Amino acid sequence: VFNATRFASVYAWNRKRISNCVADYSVLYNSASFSTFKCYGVSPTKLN
Amino acid sequence: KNNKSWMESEFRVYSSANNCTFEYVSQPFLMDLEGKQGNFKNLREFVF
Repeated sequence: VFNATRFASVYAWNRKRISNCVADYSVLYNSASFSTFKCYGVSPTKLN
Repeated sequence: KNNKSWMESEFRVYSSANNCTFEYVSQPFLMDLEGKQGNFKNLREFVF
């Protein structure tokens, strides 16, 4: 999803529902592969 | 006739589907749909 070939327009933003699987956020938040990252309401560490 | 086949030909289970919130698929296999003569050699009981 983060590296997909194309993304939808800002007005036509796609709404993707994710379920029936597991999420490994360690490789995402802690990889420092993105310029900026922030969370609202809950810290990234607690979300894991 | 010849080339007994015995495989799915037409799909009449449902006409169309628009929104899907869950999906699951098992591993490939082959089930013998060929007809048999005699008594019932198989029994399946399900609880849902």
